[PDB]
Amino acid sequence: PDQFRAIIESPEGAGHVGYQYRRNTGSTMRMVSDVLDERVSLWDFHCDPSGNVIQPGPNVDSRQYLQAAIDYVSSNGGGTITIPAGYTWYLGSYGVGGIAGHSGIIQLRSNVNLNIEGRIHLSPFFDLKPFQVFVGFDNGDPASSGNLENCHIYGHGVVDFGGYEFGASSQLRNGVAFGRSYNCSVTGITFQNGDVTWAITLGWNGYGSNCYVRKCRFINLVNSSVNANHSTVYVNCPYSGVESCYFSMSSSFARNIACSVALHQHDTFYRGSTVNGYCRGAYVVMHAAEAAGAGSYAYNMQVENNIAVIYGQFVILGSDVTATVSGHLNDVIVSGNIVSIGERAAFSAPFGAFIDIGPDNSGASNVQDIQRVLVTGNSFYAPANITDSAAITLRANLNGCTFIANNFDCRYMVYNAPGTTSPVVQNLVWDKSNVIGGTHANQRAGQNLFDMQFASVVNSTIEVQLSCEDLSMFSCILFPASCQLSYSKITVDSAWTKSMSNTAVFEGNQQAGANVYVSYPATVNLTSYNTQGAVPFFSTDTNYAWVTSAYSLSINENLDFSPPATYTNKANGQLVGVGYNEIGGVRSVSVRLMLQRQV
Amino acid sequence: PDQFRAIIESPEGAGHVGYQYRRNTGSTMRMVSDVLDERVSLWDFHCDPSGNVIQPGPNVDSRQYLQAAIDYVSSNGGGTITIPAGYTWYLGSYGVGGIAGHSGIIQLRSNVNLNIEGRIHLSPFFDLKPFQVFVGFDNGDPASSGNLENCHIYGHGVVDFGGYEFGASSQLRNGVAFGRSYNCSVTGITFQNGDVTWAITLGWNGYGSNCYVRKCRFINLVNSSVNANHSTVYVNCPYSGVESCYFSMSSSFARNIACSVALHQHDTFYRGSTVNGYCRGAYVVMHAAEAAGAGSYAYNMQVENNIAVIYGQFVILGSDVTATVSGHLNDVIVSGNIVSIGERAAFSAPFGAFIDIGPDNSGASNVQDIQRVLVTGNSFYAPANITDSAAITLRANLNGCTFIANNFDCRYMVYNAPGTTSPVVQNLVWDKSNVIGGTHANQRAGQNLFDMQFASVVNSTIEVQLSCEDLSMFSCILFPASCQLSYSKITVDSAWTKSMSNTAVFEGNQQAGANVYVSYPATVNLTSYNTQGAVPFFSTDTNYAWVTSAYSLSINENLDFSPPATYTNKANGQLVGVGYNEIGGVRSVSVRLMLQRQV
Amino acid sequence: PDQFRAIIESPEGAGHVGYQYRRNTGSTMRMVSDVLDERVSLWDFHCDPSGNVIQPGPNVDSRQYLQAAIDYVSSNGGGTITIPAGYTWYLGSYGVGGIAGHSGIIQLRSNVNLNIEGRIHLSPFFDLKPFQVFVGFDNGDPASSGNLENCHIYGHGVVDFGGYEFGASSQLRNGVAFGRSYNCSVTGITFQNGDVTWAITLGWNGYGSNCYVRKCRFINLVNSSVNANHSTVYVNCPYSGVESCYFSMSSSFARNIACSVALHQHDTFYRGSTVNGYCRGAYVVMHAAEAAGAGSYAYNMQVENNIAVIYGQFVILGSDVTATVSGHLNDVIVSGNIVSIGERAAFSAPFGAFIDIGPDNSGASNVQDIQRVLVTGNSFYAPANITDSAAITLRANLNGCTFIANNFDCRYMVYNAPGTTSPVVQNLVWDKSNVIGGTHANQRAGQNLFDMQFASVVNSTIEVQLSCEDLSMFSCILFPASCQLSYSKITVDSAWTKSMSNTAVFEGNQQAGANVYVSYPATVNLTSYNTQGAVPFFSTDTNYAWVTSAYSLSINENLDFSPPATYTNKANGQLVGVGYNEIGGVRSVSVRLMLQRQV
Ligand SMILES: CC(=O)N[C@@H]1[C@@H](O[C@H]2O[C@H](CO)[C@H](O[C@H]3O[C@H](CO[C@@H]4O[C@@H](C)[C@H](O)[C@@H](O)[C@H]4O)[C@@H](O)[C@H](O)[C@H]3O)[C@H](O[C@@H]3O[C@H](CO)[C@@H](O)[C@H](O)[C@H]3NC(C)=O)[C@H]2O)[C@H](O)[C@@H](CO)O[C@@H]1O
Ligand SMILES: CC(=O)N[C@@H]1[C@@H](O[C@H]2O[C@H](CO)[C@H](O[C@H]3O[C@H](CO[C@@H]4O[C@@H](C)[C@H](O)[C@@H](O)[C@H]4O)[C@@H](O)[C@H](O)[C@H]3O)[C@H](O[C@@H]3O[C@H](CO)[C@@H](O)[C@H](O)[C@H]3NC(C)=O)[C@H]2O)[C@H](O)[C@@H](CO)O[C@@H]1O
Ligand SMILES: CC(=O)N[C@@H]1[C@@H](O[C@H]2O[C@H](CO)[C@H](O[C@H]3O[C@H](CO[C@@H]4O[C@@H](C)[C@H](O)[C@@H](O)[C@H]4O)[C@@H](O)[C@H](O)[C@H]3O)[C@H](O[C@@H]3O[C@H](CO)[C@@H](O)[C@H](O)[C@H]3NC(C)=O)[C@H]2O)[C@H](O)[C@@H](CO)O[C@@H]1O
Ligand code: NA
Ligand code: NA
Ligand code: NA
Ligand code: NA
Ligand code: NA
Ligand code: NA
Ligand code: NA
Ligand code: NA
Ligand code: NA
Repeated sequence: PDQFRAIIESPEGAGHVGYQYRRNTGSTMRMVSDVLDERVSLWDFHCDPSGNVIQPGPNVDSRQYLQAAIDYVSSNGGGTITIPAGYTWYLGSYGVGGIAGHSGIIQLRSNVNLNIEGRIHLSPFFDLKPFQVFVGFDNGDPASSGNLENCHIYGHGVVDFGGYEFGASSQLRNGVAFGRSYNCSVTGITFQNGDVTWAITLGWNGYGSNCYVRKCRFINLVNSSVNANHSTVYVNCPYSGVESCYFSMSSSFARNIACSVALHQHDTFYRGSTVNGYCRGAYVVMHAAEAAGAGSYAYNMQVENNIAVIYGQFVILGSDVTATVSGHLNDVIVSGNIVSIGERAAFSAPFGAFIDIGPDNSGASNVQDIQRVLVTGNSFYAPANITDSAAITLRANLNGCTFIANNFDCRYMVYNAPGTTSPVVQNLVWDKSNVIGGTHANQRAGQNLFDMQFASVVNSTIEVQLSCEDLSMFSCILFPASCQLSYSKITVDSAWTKSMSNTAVFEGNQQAGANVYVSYPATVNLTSYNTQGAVPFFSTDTNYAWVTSAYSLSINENLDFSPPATYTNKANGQLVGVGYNEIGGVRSVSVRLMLQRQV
Repeated sequence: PDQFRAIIESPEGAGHVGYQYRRNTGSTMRMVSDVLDERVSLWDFHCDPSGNVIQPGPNVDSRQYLQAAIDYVSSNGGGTITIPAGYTWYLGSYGVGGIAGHSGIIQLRSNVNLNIEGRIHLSPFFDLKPFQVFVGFDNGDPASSGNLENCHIYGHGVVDFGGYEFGASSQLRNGVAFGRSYNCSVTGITFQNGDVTWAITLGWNGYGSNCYVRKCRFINLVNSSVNANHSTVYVNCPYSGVESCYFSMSSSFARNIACSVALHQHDTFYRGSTVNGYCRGAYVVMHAAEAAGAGSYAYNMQVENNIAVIYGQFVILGSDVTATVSGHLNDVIVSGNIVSIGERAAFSAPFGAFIDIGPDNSGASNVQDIQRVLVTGNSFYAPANITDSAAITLRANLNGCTFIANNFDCRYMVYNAPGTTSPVVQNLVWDKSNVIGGTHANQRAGQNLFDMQFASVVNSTIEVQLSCEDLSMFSCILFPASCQLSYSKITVDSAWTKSMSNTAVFEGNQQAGANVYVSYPATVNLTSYNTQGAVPFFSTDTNYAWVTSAYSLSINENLDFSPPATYTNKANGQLVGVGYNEIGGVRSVSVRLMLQRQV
Repeated sequence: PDQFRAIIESPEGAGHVGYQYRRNTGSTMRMVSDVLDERVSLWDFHCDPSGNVIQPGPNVDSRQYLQAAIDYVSSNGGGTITIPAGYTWYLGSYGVGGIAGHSGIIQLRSNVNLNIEGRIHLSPFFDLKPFQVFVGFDNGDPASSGNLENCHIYGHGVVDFGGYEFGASSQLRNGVAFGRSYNCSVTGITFQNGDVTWAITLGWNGYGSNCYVRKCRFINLVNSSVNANHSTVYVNCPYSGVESCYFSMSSSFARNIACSVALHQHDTFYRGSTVNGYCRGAYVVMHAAEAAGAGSYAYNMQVENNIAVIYGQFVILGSDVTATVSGHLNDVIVSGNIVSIGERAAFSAPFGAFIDIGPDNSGASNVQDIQRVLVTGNSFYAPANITDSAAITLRANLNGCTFIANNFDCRYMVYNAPGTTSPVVQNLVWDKSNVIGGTHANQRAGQNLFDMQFASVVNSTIEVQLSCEDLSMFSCILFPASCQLSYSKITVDSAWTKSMSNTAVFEGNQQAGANVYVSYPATVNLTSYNTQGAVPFFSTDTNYAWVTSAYSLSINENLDFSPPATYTNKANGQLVGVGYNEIGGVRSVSVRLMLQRQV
């Protein structure tokens, strides 16, 4: 009797109230508390020392309560803790132990999922300070850290970084660091209102597997001139990636420092996402410094079906070395992306590009080992005023990259700044199916469409096809004398080129090379002998010693004679062909020819 | 004592039964009611005025109860209401207030999600009437409406529209109208058994952001001749889209009126979906009338990796104007789609096409501003009998569209009906890597494969490559005299063309234009002079004044002489070349030549 | 009083404790048990005959309890049963009734979902025995089976097959067989640690619709030499597919027997997945034996945007016949995939290929009807030592396949073993935009890059373009005399071919065919007449009767004369052209020419 009322009102009371599911006589005879025990929320730990629930709010630090919840569920082999809807849960202090070395707030634990339906907000304790909100490392030294496995963060909720600026450029800030992370994911969450280094990082220097970010939103996560660098997701473990996410920034500083994604280990991907307001789209890089967990090669790298408005470069490739490890990047695919450089002044942000072959972080351009890249079926656009826009900026050594069936509408097709680096280039393949747009027609005074500012080019193919005129350009393709060129194929289709003074330019006469295969239009003056009948025409200039055949691209306005349709050369570098004089006389004509060498 | 039993049996009783999670002494001391209060379902509001639960069913109108649930959860800052499995919840009356102007049933509210696990069915009250089942507007005038934010509808449940036909063509019917919608989504739901205008609409005239439809099914949603028009999803806000959905119709009327998706604002996408039984795949359109919320430009438009069997056109492009706004469409990508026209009689449904450049809703063809479109890596097929099948129907002004590396197997490649509209065409690029299939070989009597029925063509490229013979076709490409052609490149590869009478046809001799670059095969009769030795051959006809070079595509069956391998022209329009007479005599030959102009 | 305490402690007690949601006076007056009844878990059925809960574990067989749960929820129109986190639930006996014919453990039922958050593990009762863990058939004969509808398995949980090997090769093992399955799915689950035939199968011989596998992981599911054959997912119903899954194997035996996916009915897809350690990627096949439910045609088949490291073939196409049904495969797309053959010895696994046109299961190569396939925008790589690597192994009759804008870097481009099958080939299209990599340069002694070991080839296109030299290869393309060739286009671009002895080889002189269109480089010796002036040069050999024109690909080192730029032929099979002797004399030269026929 008295026993009973007291029991019922006690914390043990629910364990004395019987329950059987749907009154089914074959079901377990349970107590109410057993069924309530099948789920868990923050409210089950958000209490004072006497067990009284505490309401969250700006003046309550929820950190210790959420940790206690995580720790406890961990102790039972895992489960999912709900962070309730209709409330904002503030975090107001650093965590302790292994995550202190990472400016950690909350420590994640294996098999313990968080279903965030409400909002998590940082309190002003964190203003001008570093922080990493959720950390999966269990040791201040990641090398001595245990793993995080089977940890999923998901829901319709929000992580809000409080708007606080960085205090010093050297500080780091993160949303979720999974650590040495295996089968972990973030799904559905909005990260917003911050000045951070990363929102999410996956893995640690190759350690980890099967980590993903899906259907998340990242909004306004750079806000200050102090922020040194930002990559919204960093993928540092294999068999991991980003899909169907939304990234947006409005800060000016984001246009110069912020990237959406870094893919830094093999078998990783970035797909189906939309980006606006960022400097960069994705890094695809093998850092030798990060090669411990999964080898020294980044391969099976996929960037596909994204939409981007960026201010700098869409995809940036790299590889580098340490004293004892060499990083390699190969087997990459970039496909189906629709990208534009946003409205901006020329040179007002980092040099606009669809692909950038960038130097290492110390600026070295002679360490890279990048090859077997396929860039196909993408579109790129930059507004006509943006002088600093290229399909590819090729600024460090390149061991191969293949372009097929893209549509590039920008200032340059291939570019590298003269004076600067002199890359060694092998296996650069630009197929004829790359369509060159006309937005920048008439803007190219002084400029070469393909500006080949390299140390050397080998085993390469550039097949130039225009789709409209641009008589402002100096040349379609130019090689400076300092660039060696061998075992290559270089062609300029004649369409829309009849009025161009220069089409292809070889400043060191490199097209004469034994295994250079070239064709391009040129104007040539010829003079014939006076013989009636079949009669030779010869070029007045003697700079065609390399030419294997030429043919006419001009009509013949004459009745009494015709120049040759086709020409060979002579040892003195003249062209020669056999035309026809109906009546005799020395002829003199100026004709547009297709010059060919070994093609 | 008496107090206590009564309390326990009262509605407050659960608030007197103590609970502490898993008997953990560090957990909150709560009451059973607190834990039950962490979730909510329709059953918590589906009661009579005395609080007694009401069972749902065909004779119960669940609308007021579901609204009360929504309203209440809204009052606490949101949450997710479950619509329970194992029941069908019928709706049987219109809602009241702001949604009445939209024939609204239920009003959605911000942060209030619906987890539909059971079924929602419309009662016959709605037969022959308009309706919009869930509405996110809060005002009858959308312009005066507040926003809907953070509203997600998801689950394994079903919205069933009762099979009822439309009462009048002018009526509108919708499943979910999110309104001025920000971070809202539908995931997992089946919409079925109706005659509706749309299943889901996202945004309002550019207002909204981050709205998505994912893994939903839309089955049999047009059923009558009354239905004026149908678009299963309409995307009217930016940074939004449709992915991994399934659309199917079985009605004949669907084959003539129904589209799966309309993408009508920037940064929107349609991906990874399967469509069957529809007239159309997707509209990609900027209506000037819809430009208020997000500007007058639709850009970053993506249709990718879909599978479709349709009866009309797969992708339809458009832009139009109002008295004060002009709509523009640019930066579109259409890629990876596999599409076919379903089995049907020729002309039995709207003209079959992979891409359609359509006029505005009033039929105007001189208002459009469509450019920077990339169509790449798609397949298209129509059965051999379907005369009305084209890769592109180009029926209104076009400012650019690029085709690369597609496989088109239908009746026409480029088409527009003669007599009808006369589009102004710029920057139409058909790369040589488009593979033209052979299904319609032998069906093309009287027909031009590329039928260029335009006012004019400029800055365009058509590179024709056959992969099999079709000697039934009148020509590979024809330009009527009314079509101007300038600054263009038009080529017909010779393969499978040796027996064609006409390859390329320029009915106004437009290929003579100063900046027209063309090549195609032709048969030419020549006659030589009688001279032994090097000897000229000249064409008998004088219609080659435009030709810059030609070369032989025929073997020489003669021993005693050979015609020229290559030819130029003469001012009188003859071709001329130098052959060789081993023995003298006037020769007369008929030879297949590749005619070239400026290429 | 005494009544009351006893009631409260009874299993009916929760039904006597009142509850009203959030104390809202407008909410339903319910009892605690009603709210608890909104959810259900295994714990509600995992009890002994007296209703006492039983803890799971290795010595407890949970099968009967889970079945009872399923059966009961089925009886109420469905719902979702949770399999709780933090526990491993072992299965230790076969089920009974309709699923016994399928070695069934658990029987799935319509509208009854499983949310697996914990782990399901097979007990050693199943060692060396067949089993199918979840079965949706309700009859031992699938033909007499009812349907399974609206059944979803999802969660962060795990199905673990216990590591047990197969007992005999003839046994079958499966994870989830949905049966005649309509709107069923598996999402999020890890399947691991087994030796099984399939992890998941969808549909039955065409019966079923809208079945999907998404975000699942399949890890180490083949482990023994006994395992006859493995396909991780088998898709045997239309409008179904696999997306965003992860497949990995470590067994040697997997490298020879295991495929990730079989797509075997129309409108099916495989996308966005990562594969490692498998022999094969996907089968795309129409078995006549499986044509009952959805017709005899597999069409709208999509393999897109996958990443794979395999040891055999990536995509395998097929179709076959029975006494009364003929299977057809058409309208396929393979796009955006990045694939490599993993490190292995030559010939150590089945012949490496990106695409394989395979014979039927009995080895027949003359039954297939495969056409309208598009292979575009993929990358493929095999290490240089793997002799048995091809872009396409074409081993059975082919009615069409189109390749555009791929990047293939392996030993062969087109291959079939000589001696073996002699396929009939139609409509094989290899566009010039396929980039041929250089990894295998110098490895090709004795080998033809395109080895055309067929009965016949018709309506085909091979446009060979090299991007680097490989002087080790015997030829770029070879046709044996036994292969007929007609109505085809075969071209070898000259770049990187100047030093090749053979470019294209027609061992039966098939290039002479009336409708064969060919061009390739050759070296030709010529001798002139002694005449000063315009002078003929003629070839010394007489094997050019088929040549329509040739032109020089060599420079002219002479001052006193030049050979012809262009050549025709003569009836005796000599080439002839008109050059120029500045001074007279018989000349003799050896020149590299582009030989052309009808192009
Ligand atoms: C913002 C960004 O990612 N930018 C990349 C650039 O990345 C390099 O520079 C960034 C600058 O923020 C990182 O370097 C900073 O952080 C590392 C790591 O922090 C330490 O280790 C982590 C595990 C721990 O939690 C922290 O408390 C720190 O102790 C510092 O070592 C370094 O001094 C500092 O400048 C980035 O480092 C990588 O970060 C990822 C994600 O957290 C880790 O998984 C890696 O271990 C770590 N790498 C290294 C080498 O330490 C630098 O790699 C790229 O180099 C460039 C090419 O893609 O693109 C962007 O600019
Ligand atoms: C079915 C379809 O979408 N077809 C498109 C076509 O769309 C135009 O025609 C359809 C015909 O159904 C729509 O026009 C009808 O509906 C509008 C909107 O209804 C009113 O406003 C909404 C907000 C409110 O809830 C309703 O109660 C109404 O008050 C009517 O104004 C119009 O008279 C009527 O014919 C479609 O209108 C658009 O609908 C979307 C989705 O609901 C709204 O977000 C837009 O505001 C509204 N646009 C306009 C201009 O009002 C018409 O745009 C396309 O034009 C064509 C090209 O893609 O393809 C299909 O045929
Ligand atoms: C592993 C794999 O799928 N390999 C494919 C290959 O498939 C053929 O061979 C496999 C070998 O395992 C299957 O054949 C075996 O299984 C069938 C089906 O089992 C019976 O029916 C099912 C419904 C029931 O549950 C079981 O108890 C059995 O009664 C046996 O009939 C056959 O004797 C046995 O060798 C595969 O059969 C298909 O399996 C799918 C998935 O379960 C079913 O939906 C189909 O009905 C069944 N097909 C047939 C014809 O019975 C065989 O098709 C492919 O042929 C090949 C080309 O893609 O690739 C792989 O090698
Ligand atoms: Na640190
Ligand atoms: Na490549
Ligand atoms: Na140099
Ligand atoms: Na209205
Ligand atoms: Na374009
Ligand atoms: Na005109
Ligand atoms: Na069986
Ligand atoms: Na094809
Ligand atoms: Na033969």
